[PDB]
Order: sequence, then structure tokens, then C-alpha cells
Amino acid sequence: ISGILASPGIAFGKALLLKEDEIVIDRKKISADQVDQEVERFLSGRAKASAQLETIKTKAGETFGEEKEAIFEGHIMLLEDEELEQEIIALIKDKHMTADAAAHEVIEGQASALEELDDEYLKERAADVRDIGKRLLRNILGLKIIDLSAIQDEVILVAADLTPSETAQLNLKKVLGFITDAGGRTSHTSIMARSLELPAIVGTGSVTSQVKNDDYLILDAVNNQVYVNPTNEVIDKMRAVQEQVASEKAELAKLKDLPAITLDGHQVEVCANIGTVRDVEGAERNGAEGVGLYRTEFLFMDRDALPTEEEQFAAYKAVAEACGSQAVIVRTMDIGGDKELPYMNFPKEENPFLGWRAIRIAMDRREILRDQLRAILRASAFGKLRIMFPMIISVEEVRALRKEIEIYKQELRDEGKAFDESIEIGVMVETPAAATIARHLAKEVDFFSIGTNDLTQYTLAVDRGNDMISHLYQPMSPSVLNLIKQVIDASHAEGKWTGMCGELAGDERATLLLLGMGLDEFSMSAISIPRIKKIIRNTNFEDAKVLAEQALAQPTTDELMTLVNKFIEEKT
Amino acid sequence: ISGILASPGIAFGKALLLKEDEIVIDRKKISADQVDQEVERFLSGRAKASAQLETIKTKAGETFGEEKEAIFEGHIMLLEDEELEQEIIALIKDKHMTADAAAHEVIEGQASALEELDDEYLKERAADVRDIGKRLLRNILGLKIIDLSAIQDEVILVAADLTPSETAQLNLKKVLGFITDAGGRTSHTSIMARSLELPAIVGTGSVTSQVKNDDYLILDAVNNQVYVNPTNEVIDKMRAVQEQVASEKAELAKLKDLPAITLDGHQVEVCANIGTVRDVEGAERNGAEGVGLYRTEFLFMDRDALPTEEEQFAAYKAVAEACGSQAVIVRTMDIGGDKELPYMNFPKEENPFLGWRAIRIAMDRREILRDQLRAILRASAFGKLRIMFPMIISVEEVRALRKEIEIYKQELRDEGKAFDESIEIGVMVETPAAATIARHLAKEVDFFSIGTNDLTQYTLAVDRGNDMISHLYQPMSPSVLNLIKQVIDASHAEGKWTGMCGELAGDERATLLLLGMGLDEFSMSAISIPRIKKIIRNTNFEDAKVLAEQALAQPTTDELMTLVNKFIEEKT
Ligand SMILES: O=C([O-])C(=O)[O-]
Ligand SMILES: O=C([O-])C(=O)[O-]
Ligand SMILES: [Mg+2]
Ligand SMILES: [Mg+2]
Repeated sequence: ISGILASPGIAFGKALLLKEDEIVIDRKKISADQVDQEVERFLSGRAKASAQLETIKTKAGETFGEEKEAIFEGHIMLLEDEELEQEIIALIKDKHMTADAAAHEVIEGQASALEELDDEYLKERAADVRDIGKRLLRNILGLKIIDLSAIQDEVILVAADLTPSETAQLNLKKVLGFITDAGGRTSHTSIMARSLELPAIVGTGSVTSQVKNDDYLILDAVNNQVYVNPTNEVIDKMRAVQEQVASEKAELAKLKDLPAITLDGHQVEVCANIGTVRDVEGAERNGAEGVGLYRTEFLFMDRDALPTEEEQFAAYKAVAEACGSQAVIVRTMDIGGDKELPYMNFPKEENPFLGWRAIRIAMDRREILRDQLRAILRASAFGKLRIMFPMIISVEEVRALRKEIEIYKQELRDEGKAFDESIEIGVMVETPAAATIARHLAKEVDFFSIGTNDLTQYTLAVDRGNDMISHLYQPMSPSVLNLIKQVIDASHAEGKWTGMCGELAGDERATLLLLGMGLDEFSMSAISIPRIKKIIRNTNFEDAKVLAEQALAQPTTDELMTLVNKFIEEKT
Repeated sequence: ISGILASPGIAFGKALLLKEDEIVIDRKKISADQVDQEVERFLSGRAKASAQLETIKTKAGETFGEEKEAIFEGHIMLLEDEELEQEIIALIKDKHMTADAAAHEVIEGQASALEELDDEYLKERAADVRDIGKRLLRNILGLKIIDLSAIQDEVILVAADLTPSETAQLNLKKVLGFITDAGGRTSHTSIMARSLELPAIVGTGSVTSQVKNDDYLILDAVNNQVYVNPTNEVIDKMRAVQEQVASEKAELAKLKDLPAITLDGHQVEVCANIGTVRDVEGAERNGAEGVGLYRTEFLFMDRDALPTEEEQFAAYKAVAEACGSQAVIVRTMDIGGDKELPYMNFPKEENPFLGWRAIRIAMDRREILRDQLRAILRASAFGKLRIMFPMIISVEEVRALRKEIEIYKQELRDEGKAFDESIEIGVMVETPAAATIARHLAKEVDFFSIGTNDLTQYTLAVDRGNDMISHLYQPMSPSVLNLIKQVIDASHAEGKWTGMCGELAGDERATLLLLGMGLDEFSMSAISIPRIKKIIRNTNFEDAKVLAEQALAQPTTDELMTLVNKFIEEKT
């Protein structure tokens, strides 16, 4: 069993397949003698659904507050609705339906009626009822129940795939790692997982049919294997591997306070990519100099509804303050990739990653763009904040966004609300357009950050979440690495600088190149900070610059890798 | 009603709605009277299914021959198999399911049984079974079945969307045009419609909800308006609008033979993109000097099976010969973005346009690449052909494919099979990767054709299919133009040439820029040949260079549109 290394670590744990068992309704009519057993089946499965809910309601009386409780209390009501035991019981008795057939039809009726009124609030109950519907049915049906937030024991997730949203809400005290059939190194799912410090392997093809619930697994995400029901002998070897990983952390932690300077005096900034306030420890721990990218999406995901200016402002305030004196590049919201914000019901697209994403959504719905930009400016009252925009392709877009920034700024001035007047405004360069037009853009913004995840996806036209072509996904191709050069240069030509938060900035393989190409700031998963700090400290910039120039002249990846390879053999 | 004009023309006819209708199975047990009913309901639902295939089968021993007719003979056989009649009947009668729920089950049953055996041949029979399940189930549930190839009367098609294959199967004598909710100017479906000279308007809000089956429309794909049940004095205005349209042809016609030479002596080629020998007619009609892109996919969607070496050869030979002295640029096959061929049953992808497309397939399944290249080469013994590859992303890919050609060349040599030893090989530059490494690629090929539909798509990360963001799909961006220039220049630096088969070549607004930027070859829908020829014949080339240069420095489309306009004002 072998996939793509996604997020590092070794994990020892029982398998939990997130793959939910299908609701198979028994459709054979029942007999008069059965009528009692079936009533009791439903009453039994209900009490069991009502159980799980009481223990999700008390959980949300804590880890979510005292309002999240009411939400789940309202659910319990929907389940224990006397219109339901009414209709359901009558279906079993009067039409000899299975308790599961009955539940299925009473629920559907209940939900369908609720929508058939012209109400947004009743349109929500119908979803609630259908979701309570499932819980009940699956409880009646005997099927297992999987609670991502409320996992009980230390497990390793095995699924076909995982959404960043799903990955968000994962209980960390309990999930030790995950493995998926599909995905790729550079999915937002894999990316997130890196800052959750959660080991993950993703391109497995078919883990979901090589692994069964409760198989003991060692997710070796150092050497890219999973072992299913391993011998004690294998476990022990894997425990030595686990320990060896810790020794490295220890040796590498010696770099924590050291700056990222090359042997010849060239300093670059080494920052962390974050998603949430909590990722900041990771950052402190790994010697971050600040935050090169704050993916605000992960906020919008962290919840069940669209965060207000108020709540965002609280959240960006906390991150700023949690970064003490250190700066933060807050990127405005990038939803629409492989980043579902489900609670919105944006319609399906044939190509989400070539779709209505990030900047395109906010510009379609100023409401969304206004709250956010407002929330960030108001929060730049309490920290050194920069603003950055995802998914820029045109100068036109940048200009429009600046207008908005200036409009929100006035509104703030007008309402006696403080913001850092000197706030720097930058643009992601993650689009072959933005790279092509970089000279121009460098004139309109304060800085760049290269998103090599998207730039690669788009340059090479390969979907970053698509295992089948992943061998074509090559951020280290002459294609992408020359676009990267262009961007960096365009920036310096205008006295501006370029960061990188794409996963390449964290890849040991790229550091010398990136370094020699004039990259100004490396933002990465906190875990990758020390190792990259290491190569930077053991590198001579001027030699890196000569190397990067011959590597980028190479016509194929291997010819290019080769140059890098020889250099590293000669230097070591 | 308006959307995005896709294919020019004005059609008059009754609406034919294309039913999205998705099969809903009635799982609820039926009552005991409903039995004779549903039994017969199945048999007749099937009689219909059987009937509709019966025309399709005979239209096959005509348009193709006995071997492609026998395909459906088998389909019929699988449909009429009494092993499924018996099973279906049993579940209606004994287990009291609807005709559809039984039929759903028995189909799924037979299909999974076939897959369970480890036989490529039966996995194919599986698919057929499922294919014919669909038709059976749609007939059982009386959902309408429009066989695009056997449309009775002159209609105008109205549909959610329309896939290239679908468009391929349109009875050209009876469908006079179409209108869809979704789509883009540059979607392959749109493009095919141009060579069929089929007026089309895509990307309306909701023509589906606004047009009734059998409404009288005047689809005006000249001015971008659809009239629903037009007033007779509107039926008149339009009829006169159609007159102007016809005179426009008559006038443009006069250039049929004239070369594409600017006033000051600069010549370019101007050719037709084609799909099928049948398009050669339009090309000759519109003064094409050769074929700049022979989208071989289209030939593949002209059939219900993968065309073998021999079928391809014949098809290519015909084209080569229907082109007389003229050169055809045969592109190897490009399946897998918005152009699937259903008969391949490839699996779904999250982003087809960033997925396993074109060359990525032929390289993962050599039989496909081999048959085809074999066929092209052999056809080159019969007329001037060139080979060109789609979706090229790296120098790696090109070398691997040339190496492939060389192998296939020898085999032909060894089998006593002529091929043009002079045969030139080039590549689509339609990826920002390709554009970026254009210099490198130019050493490795004889020529380039820039696919701006794709290049635009990836450079801007905007899906050619996605109407919601169509406003961002701008091949006339400073970003795409720059990349165009960079490619042309690459060509010229090696002493090769670049053509263009993307829709920009045919776009009146790019013609002066494309020209000024030194593009050697334009290839388009045949219908665009005269407009562009006209523009070319009436420009001064030197002036265009100056224009091009200016345009390439603009950071904004608008600013670049201005140049173009002041030119047109001052210069003819
Ligand atoms: O957003 C990013 O970090 C990227 O696309 O690489
Ligand atoms: O294939 C093409 O011609 C394109 O993408 O423009
Ligand atoms: Mg990105
Ligand atoms: Mg193309």
C-alpha cells in the first residue's frame, strides 16, 4: 500500500473508514405479529439516535459554547417529534412497512412539506430533519455511526478523499493521521494536514479496499508505506523509525532562534502558512519569523455559517495579537477550489479550479468582500498586517480591489474605527496570467507571493488533486521555475519583494534554487521551517544564483534536477 | 432572450427542448392490481427501446457498414435477452416492484455480474447493458428520448448544455441551430457548431425555463437575441436581417480566391479548422488555403466505436484527398476536457480540463497513440499531411512522442507501407507551460499552432465552459497576447513558423495584432476565412507591427482595445 506522502510523521492506530455504509431500506411488507417488534425497532433506534445527540449536545455545551447547544437541542426535538412517532408507527401498523421504510417516508414527507412553503427558516428544518432522518435510519438499520468532531478513540482516517472542510473539524486529540484513495501532494487537504501536523498519505489508489475498520495500521508517512496488521517485529522497527524522527526534530530545533542567513550574508524571511489562530504555536515552535500566508478560508470553514465582520474581526484580531510583534499576510478569502464552503450552496462547476473562485466570488458579492476587508483593516489596529488577494489574473482586478480598499478605509475613518493607515497591499502570484503580467502588477501592489500550487496547476494544466496525472504535476519544471523567476524579477525591478507560500517554498529540493533565484520570503507549513532554515544557512547565495541560472536554462526537469544534484554533491 | 453568440446565423423554426430528465426509480412496492399494468409497462417500455435502436441499427449498416450495425444488433440482443425479461417480470409479480425498480435492479445485476469476471470484453458488455438499462428505464418511465441523429422535422434545439459528441450527432438537415443555458464562446461544442454552420447561442440564463416545446423562435445569432413566438412584423424584420446576412456572404465571397496579403506585401496562410471530410466543403467554399487543424477527436465522435488504425487511415486518406494539393495539419486526438467520447467510458474527473486529456491518454495507452500515428503516417502517402500534438506541456513529452513516431515509422518501412518521409511534426502551444518553454520546444518541432482557447483558459484559469465567469475569459489580455508573442518569436528564432487555430485567429478584433505580431498562419472555422482575409488584405503590415507592439505594452485590455480601435478609425 503506497500513495503520495502528503503530511509527515508515523502514526500507530486502529483504522477508521470514514466511508459511510449505505442506507438500504428493507422493502418487504411485514406481518401482523411483526408489527410490535418493528414499532420497538424504531423506538429502540430512535432512543439510540437521541442518545448520540444528547452526547453531541453536551459536547457542544462545551467545545462550541451554549448556543451551539440550542442548535442540537432543536435537533433532538425534531427527532423526538410526536408527529413522527405518530406517522411512522401508523405506517408500520396500517401499511405493514418496515420501521426503516416508515422512517424513510415520514422524514421525506416532513422535509418535503417544509420546503414546499416559501420560507428560508423552514427550508433549513427540512435539511435538519433529513440529517436527523439519516441518524435515525442508520440507527434503526444497525449501521455504524461516524462522528468526526466527536470521535471516541485514537484512530487513523481512511477515506476515498477528504475535503479541507472535513479536515478542518477533525478531532486532533483523536485522529492520529489519515490516508486517502485519491488526492495529491498539494491539495488544500494535504496542505492543511501539514499544519495540523497530522501524517497523511494520499495517492493510494485503493486503501479503502485494502484496509477494514480496526485494522491496526502504521501510517509510515516518512517512507510512504502503510502496514495493515503488522507483526510486533515490524511495529518495533517502526517504533525505531518513529524515534529517529524525534531525534531529528531535536537536532533541528537548534535552528529555532537562528536567522535564515546564507553563508555569504544574504537574509531571507522564513514564515509560516496558517489557517487558524491555533496554528501559531506550530509557528513559534518551528522558528517562524511571522506569517507569510493566512488562508482566511479556513476561518470561513471552521464554522457552520458565514462569518460576520464582527466575528472575522475578532478572529483576525486574535491572530495578530498572537503573533506579538511579528507580521501577518492575511489573504482574503480563497473558496471555490477544492475548497467547498458547503453551507453556501454555490452551484457545481465542471472545473472548480478553473471556476468561480476566491476573488471572483467576492467581486460578485461585495457584501462578502466588504465584511472581510473591513474586518482586516479594523484588526490591523492590533498587529502588523498585510493584505493579499488570491487568484489574481489581471491588473484590472487589482485596481478594482484597491478602489474597494480605499472605500472601506473611508467608511472606517468615518466611523471612528482605527486601522493601520500604512497597511501593505500585496497580490498572490498564482496564475500564469499574473506571472505573465508581473511587471505591471509589481507597479500596482506592495508585494507578491507566489502560489506554486496553483501556478503549477495552471501552467501545466494539471489538477493538483488528481492522482492519475500527478506525475505530470511538476513545480520544478523549467516551465514553472522560469515563471517564478519572472515574477521575482518583475518585483525587484520595481523595488518590491516576493514571498512564496506555495508548497515549493517548503520543499528541500527547491531551496537552493529558490534562494539563488532571489526569493525574498519563504512561507511554509511550520513543520518545514527548520529543514529549510537549515539549507539556507548552509548555502552560499552567490553560488546559488549561478546554479539557478543554469538549472532554469535546462529544457527538462531531470536535466535541471541533475544540475542541482551535482552542485549538492560538490558542496557536501 | 440573450446569451453568448457562438455560431453566426439566423434560424427560423420550432423549439425542440432537450429534456434533462433524470431517471427517478419508484422503489415503493406496487399494489396487486398494478401488476398486469407494470409487466406490460416494462414490455412496451422495452418495445420502444427496441424500436428506437432499430432505426439506429439500420442507419449504421448505411453510414458505416455491417460491423458497426452488428454493435446495435447486440445491444438489441442484450435488451431482448429473456434472461432479463424473466428476471424483470419476476420482481414485478413476485416481489411487487414497479417496472422501473425491477428493471433498475436486473440491469445493475447483469452488469456487475459481467464486471466480476476479469474480462476486458465483458466489462464492455457491462457498459452496454448499463447503456441500454438507461434507455429501457427512460422508456419505462415515459421520459422522452431524443435521438439527435434522427430528428423528424426542422427544429431549433434548446438544452441545458450540449456536449461536442451530442453536437456531432445532430442531423444537419433538420436541426437549424441551438441555444443552451450553459456554455461558452470557446467551448468545443460552440466550435464544432461553427464548422457545421449551425447558428448557436450559448450561456443564456435560462432558455430552458423560457422556451416551450414547439414554440416558434427566431434564433438571431448575428445580433444575439432569441425571439419567442415572434410577432409577424418581427418575423419580417428578421427575414430582412437574414437578407443582409446573405448579401454579406455574397460580397465576402469575392475574395474566395484572393490570397491573404496586406496592402504592403506581407503574406500569411489562412486555413480552416476541420472535424470531418465534410468540413472540407465549407473550407473550399470560404477560400481556405489548406487545413490548419484537423481535430481528429471529432472523427472519433463521428462513430460509436474507437476507430482502428484502418478506419483512421481511411478517414485521413479521404481528407488528404478531399483537400487536393492542400496541406492538412492532422492533430492527434484530444479527448478529455469538455470533449469526452462516451464510448470510452473513462472515469469522471474533478476538473476534466486540468485532467487526463489528449496526449496524456495516448501516452498511457499506446495502442491509441500507435494506431493513430500509424494511420496518419500511412495516410501521408496520399496527400500533404502534417502531425501536430495537443496539450503539450514539456520538452519531455515531445521527445517521448517523436521517439514514438520514429518507432512507428520503422514498422511501416518494415511492412512495405509508404509514408511521406518529409512529414513535418509540430505541437499545439495551448498550455502556458508550452508557451514558457517555447524556445526549447521550437528546436524540437517543425512548427507551432497556438491554441488560444486552451491557453486563455489556463493562463486566466477560466473554464471555457463556465458562463458565470465568462466575462473573465479574455484571450485579448495583455497576458495572453504576451505569451502569443513569445511563442511566435520562439518559432522565428529557430526559423520555424507559428500558426493559430484557437478562435482568436478567426476573431476580427485580433487580426491586426496577430498579424503585427508576425503570426504566420491563421486557422479557423471556414466561415471566418473571408472576414479575416478582408481585414488582412486591407491592412498595412508595417502599421500593424507598430500596433502590435503598442498593444503588448498595455497593462489593461481596455487600453489595448483602444489602440485597435483608433487604428481601424484612422487606417481604413
Ligand atoms: O495559494 C497557494 O499557496 C498556492 O496556490 O500555491
Ligand atoms: O485546440 C485549440 O485550438 C485551442 O485550445 O485553442
Ligand atoms: Mg492558491
Ligand atoms: Mg485546445
